[PDB]
Amino acid sequence: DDLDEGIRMTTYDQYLSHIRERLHITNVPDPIYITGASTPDQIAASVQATHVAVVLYQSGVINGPASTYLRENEVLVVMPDYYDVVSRFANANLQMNNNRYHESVLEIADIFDQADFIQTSDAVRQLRALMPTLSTSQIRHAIERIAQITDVDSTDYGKLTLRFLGTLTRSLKMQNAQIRRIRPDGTVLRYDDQIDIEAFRWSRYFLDELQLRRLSVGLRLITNPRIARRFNGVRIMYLTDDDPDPDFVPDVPEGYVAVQYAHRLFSSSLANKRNRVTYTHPPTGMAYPSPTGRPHVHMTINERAGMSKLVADNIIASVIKSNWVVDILDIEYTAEVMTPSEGYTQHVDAESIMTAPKGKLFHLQFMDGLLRPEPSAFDPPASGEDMRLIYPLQPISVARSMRAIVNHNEVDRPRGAVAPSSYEMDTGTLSRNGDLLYSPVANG
Amino acid sequence: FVPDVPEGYVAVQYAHRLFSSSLANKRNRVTYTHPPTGMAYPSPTGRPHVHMTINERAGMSKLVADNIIASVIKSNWVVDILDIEYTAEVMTPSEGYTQHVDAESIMTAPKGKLFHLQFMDGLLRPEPSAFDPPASGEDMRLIYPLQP
Amino acid sequence: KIATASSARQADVEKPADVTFTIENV
Amino acid sequence: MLQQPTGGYTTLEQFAFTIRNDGTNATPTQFLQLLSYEATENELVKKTIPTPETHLPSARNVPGNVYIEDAITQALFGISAQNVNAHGYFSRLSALALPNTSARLGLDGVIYNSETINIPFYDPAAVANFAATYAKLGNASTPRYRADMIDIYAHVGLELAGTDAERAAGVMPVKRAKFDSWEGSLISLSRDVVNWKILAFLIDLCSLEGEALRAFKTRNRDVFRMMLFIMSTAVAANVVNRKVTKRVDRVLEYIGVNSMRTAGRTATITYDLSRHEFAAKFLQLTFTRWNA
Amino acid sequence: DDVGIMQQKKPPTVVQSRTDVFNEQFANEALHPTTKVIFNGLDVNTEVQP
Amino acid sequence: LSDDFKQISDPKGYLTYSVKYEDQFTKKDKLRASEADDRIVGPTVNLFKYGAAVVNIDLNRDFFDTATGIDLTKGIPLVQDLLVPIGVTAGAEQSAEYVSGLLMVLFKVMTDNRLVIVGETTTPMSNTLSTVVNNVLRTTYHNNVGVNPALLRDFTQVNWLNRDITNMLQQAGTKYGLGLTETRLDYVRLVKTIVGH
Amino acid sequence: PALLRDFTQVNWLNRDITNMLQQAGTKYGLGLTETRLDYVRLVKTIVGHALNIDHFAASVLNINLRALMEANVTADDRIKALQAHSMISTQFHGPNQG
Amino acid sequence: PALLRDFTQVNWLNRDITNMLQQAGTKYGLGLTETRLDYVRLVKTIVGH
Repeated sequence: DDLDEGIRMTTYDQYLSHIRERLHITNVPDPIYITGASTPDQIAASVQATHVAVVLYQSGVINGPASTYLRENEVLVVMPDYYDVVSRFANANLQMNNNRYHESVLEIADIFDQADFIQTSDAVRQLRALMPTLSTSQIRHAIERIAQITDVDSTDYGKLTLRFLGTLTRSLKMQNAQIRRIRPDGTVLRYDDQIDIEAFRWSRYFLDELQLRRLSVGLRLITNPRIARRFNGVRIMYLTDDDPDPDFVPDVPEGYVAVQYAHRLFSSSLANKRNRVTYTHPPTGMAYPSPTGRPHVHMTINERAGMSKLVADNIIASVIKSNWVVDILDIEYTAEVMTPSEGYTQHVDAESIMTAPKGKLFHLQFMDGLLRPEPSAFDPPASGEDMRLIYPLQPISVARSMRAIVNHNEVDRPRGAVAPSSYEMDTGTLSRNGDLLYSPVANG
Repeated sequence: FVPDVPEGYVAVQYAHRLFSSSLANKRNRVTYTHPPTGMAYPSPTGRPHVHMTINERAGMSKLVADNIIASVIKSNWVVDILDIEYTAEVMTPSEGYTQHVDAESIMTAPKGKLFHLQFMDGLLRPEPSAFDPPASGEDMRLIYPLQP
Repeated sequence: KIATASSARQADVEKPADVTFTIENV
Repeated sequence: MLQQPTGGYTTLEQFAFTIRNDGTNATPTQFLQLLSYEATENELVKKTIPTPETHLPSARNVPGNVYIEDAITQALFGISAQNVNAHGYFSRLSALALPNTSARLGLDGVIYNSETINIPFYDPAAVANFAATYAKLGNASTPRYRADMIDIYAHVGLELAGTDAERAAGVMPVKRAKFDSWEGSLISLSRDVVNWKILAFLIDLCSLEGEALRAFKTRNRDVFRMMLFIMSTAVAANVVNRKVTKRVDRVLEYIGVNSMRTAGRTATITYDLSRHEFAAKFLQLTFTRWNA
Repeated sequence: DDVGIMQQKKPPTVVQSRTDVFNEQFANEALHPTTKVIFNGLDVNTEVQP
Repeated sequence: LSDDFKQISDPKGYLTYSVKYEDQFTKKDKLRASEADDRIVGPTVNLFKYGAAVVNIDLNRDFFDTATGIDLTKGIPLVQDLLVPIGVTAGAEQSAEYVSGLLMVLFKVMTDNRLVIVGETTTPMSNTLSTVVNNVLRTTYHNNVGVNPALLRDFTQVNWLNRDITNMLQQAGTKYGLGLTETRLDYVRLVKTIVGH
Repeated sequence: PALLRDFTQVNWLNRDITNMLQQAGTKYGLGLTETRLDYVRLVKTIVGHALNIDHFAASVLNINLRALMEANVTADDRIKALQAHSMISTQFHGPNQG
Repeated sequence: PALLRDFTQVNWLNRDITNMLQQAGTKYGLGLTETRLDYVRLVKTIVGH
């Protein structure tokens, strides 16, 4: 089975947050629990009744044929929790297995046919993922900031102006909030078109229909790869500056052994009448006091914080004298991509890269040395070697459209030149509903 | 202490013919061509381990000298310069090195010049206190005697 | 003379819509 | 997606290789007839070609459509080629080497990361067979993996100038090539060759097996010999005109001996050391495939 | 492909002169490309040939 | 009436091309070209002059202005005091400033109430245009034609570029156009007439 | 004169010139034209232009440029001439010999 | 002391601390452990740090 293929399943909290209220609002019976005594025909009856391919989990060991039915019709099982999930299924294959799941986002549009009750997409989830865990006080701050950008007076908002208790502050957080009638008991009643007004059935994140329309475009812009230019991680490595392209990441050579960085690895140790910052190498446990003579290591550094200066310096020394490759995944940076004539207006010490604050954005520059003309045949030889340490871990130049608009040999293309993408130029056409479209490819 | 040549090295007599300016990646380079295989090596980093023996050192280009010493540093060449004559003063650790000899002069001087190398004898160096945190540096010696 | 880099980006020219008094059609 | 014909893609008229000959069209074989050789005292001897390193360059994802055909053909034949050892292109080639990649190699000689239905492309099985070996060009510069730039040209000589008896013996006298020729005959030849879709010739070289492969090697021997001819001029120690009667005969001493010449000249295309690394690696790979 | 004419912008050039003995340390190493000559005064190609 | 929309002409996009040239490169062969063709193809052939080392597609800084609190100077939106630690000053160059930036992009696009009105427009007489452009042009165009690489066809000296662009435009899957084009909304009234450009 | 075609008011002239140019035996041209020497290097690139120039002078400029093209003098020739005029066993270390 | 974890140069200390912290029986924390709000105002009243 392919990675898309398998048995879809989501945690209850996810189900409750999203699919359930939509089920209530669309007037369908609550989807059935699956005891494992459950017949596949029962599940089909339920998926008929709910107009959604969902079932809630109930109790241990789902029977085989019902499970095969869950797989064939892409029914979304809703697990109370993910612990020991495989025990819940009777896999005759014994092929179902923990850590064989593929976690992924799933748009609500994919499971609901009722288009009116769906506004956003995978995009907003993907953007919430970039966001820090948010205190309610931080949320209020964010809101008030957005307000001041838009010039509104948000004073006393989310507050109580009591005469005797003074001003008080309630939380402004209300993800997926709905207007619902409550019982005098204070508990919520399920929305009833019979008495509650129709405008109330589904608050659309409290936005105008137009703002939702634009919101879709914007979510498409924000999740677009070209705009995403806050790069993560740097690979430190000691090579001659050969490759012209900015997006270069040197390959790790065949003999290297990956080693997760940990404070445990480096230790002060006596060696030849002094206290070398010895590094013991985990495959063999051999201790190497000198930066030189250490085995080729591809040391990943997940967390720069708490690294000793003697140790940061020792790692970089090992990068040079023993040719270590040192990925440093904790760095977030923006990259300007300088042309050869503008050189390197900014310069960075290894010490700064090994000791930047964990949240601050570094600003690296990278040469695109492609537009650099051949040396005169009589220029004096360069005895010494140009050398380079810092590299991107993933591609930069995601924003690039064109490159090297100059001829090579007056006809032949330069290696590394890039023509603009074809999609820049398809002044397509409107769809019958006024959406933009690319021109049809082939026919019809 | 005269360091031994590591097992993988190959002896190569110096000759002016072994070095030459050559275009590489958009830059002229003091290319070294290795006589056992003939392959050119535009940069000091890639070169095969070489126990180069410079019998003469006269006539040699200064770029070629900077390139060989770069090769010692980068490709770990072991280069033995036979022409050099020198006095050598052994030093106590307390004394330190009162004065140094740049590789620039060892590689580019008239044949008759008498260098004066220094050598610390480390036998009486103080042992560090058991607890004191390591220093950041690493001491290095680039030039060595061929004879006791 | 020395080699030199330079940069350029397409300018905005968006303007509030003109209030013409003439009309195109009858 | 193009189906690969049982005779290989080279059987298609779409991929025909044809140099100009004082401006007229000609099959490579009928240009190679014009070649004539004067033997000298030196004797080329083909050493066994070292088996190529198994280590492919990492299959890193890269932005853009890598133009791998133009890259390779320029690095071998194009005048003053540049950045021939830059790694990204061969990283995408290694990406083509993978068993179920989304990358496709179009007949244009470009690699597209999309499924791209609009552009015709070689069968992925074939290009995986081809990338699995030719992506190794990406380690052409890395010192651990560098090809012999000197002895390998012996093979070039043997496959070009070599008489069938000399190819049997595995040794031939070093030869001085010559031919009746036009003004910039060597540059013009290299231009005629750098426009060749040699990805077809190589993909057929790697994917074809058994009798189909062998028949391909006899059918396409003269093409390979022409590419060998362009390289051999790039590394010929010296190249000159000789005025016999009214005719001018171009001459290249010597076939099969890489001079490691790097400085450019009027007569022929010229390898910088990086192009020597590349071409030597290309030869090690291509001859290892050519001999099987 | 044309040989450059205007004076090009070259990377900064460290000149770590190397003596009989020295204490190499690599804190404050430059990370951007940076040429590393060993001898002082390499401009030895002085006999110009018209 | 409520001012529900901001009527404007010759609209700003959310994205703009931005280019770096190495200025030593310059084709010796100056390209005299038609006057009317240079007022269409012109801003492009200047934006992608010979020697453009790189052409990026950035957020339009002129649109996502400092008025929205965004700074696009470092290539990502960066908004100053949205997501912040409380009880301490946030510090400079925080990475959260990027996430805040996307919100302010997402916000500013959510509330772009611009409504295009046709701006000043030329109707070139067609014999006055080289055919590659005349095939692209559709009757009329705004004088601020703006930039598009498809315009470089048969104009840029840089041959591989013209060959590859002509190679794209000649495929069925892509087909560039400019100015007045027929649309389903043509002739529709709303005080004035709707048109498609 | 071939330029006068469809320009000169003088009708017999335009008729006779158009009559010549439309015959196979003559075919006028101007500016950049492909030639066997295209792409050839000699510091810069050689190119062919169809000039308005007499065939004698054009012939001489051709033989000059081709003289320089075939001359193939290099730096090694200079270091050899240098070595001849310098004290025995003097060493030269110039550019690439080629 | 638990804050010295992965933050002190003294290796054995940080190992022993990391060990005690990786025991099931012990678990350090710092900050707002709990929050009781009013049943009517809905504002927070008694926090537990």
